[PDB]
Amino acid sequence: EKLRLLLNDKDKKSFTDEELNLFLEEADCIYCAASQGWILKSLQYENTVGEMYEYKVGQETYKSSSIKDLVSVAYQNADKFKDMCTNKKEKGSFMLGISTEFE
Amino acid sequence: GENKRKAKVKQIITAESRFVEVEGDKIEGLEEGETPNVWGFIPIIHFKNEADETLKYGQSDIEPIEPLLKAYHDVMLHALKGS
Repeated sequence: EKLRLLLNDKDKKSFTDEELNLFLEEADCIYCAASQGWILKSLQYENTVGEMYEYKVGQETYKSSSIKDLVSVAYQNADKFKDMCTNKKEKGSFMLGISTEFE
Repeated sequence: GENKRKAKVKQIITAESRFVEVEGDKIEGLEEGETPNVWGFIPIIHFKNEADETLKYGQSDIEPIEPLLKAYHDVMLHALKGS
């Protein structure tokens, strides 16, 4: 199933399946839709993680990955899927015959 | 008048006599069947160009040059197309 494979490519339980169908329709190649979804999922780190990358309260101290690193990794994943889409659709060089009619 | 006339006439000429038969419309000038030869030799003469002891017929002066003509045509045509 295309939707299940896309959810594997772009993790589950964050987006509802409607936008997954939208991404599938906007590009037949699944990896292109995966790259698009990965960028759009990268946009969501400003809410899920936020800017507060480190805090200490009482004796608790937690250092989360900064938002810049997370969006960078998401962009890298999107780039990998885009390169996959290109290579799957890429074709090598060609030398072909040419001919013009003449009397 | 207007009519179209087809006729496949073939004839065998020999020293003794001439034979002609026609398959199709009647041709007024030709009498079918054998007709005697007024002289005892065949009135046809064969002009054999470049006659040879090993050939029944002659041979055209175009034959020796013909493959060169083909090569010349090919080279000129390919040159024209490339240009």
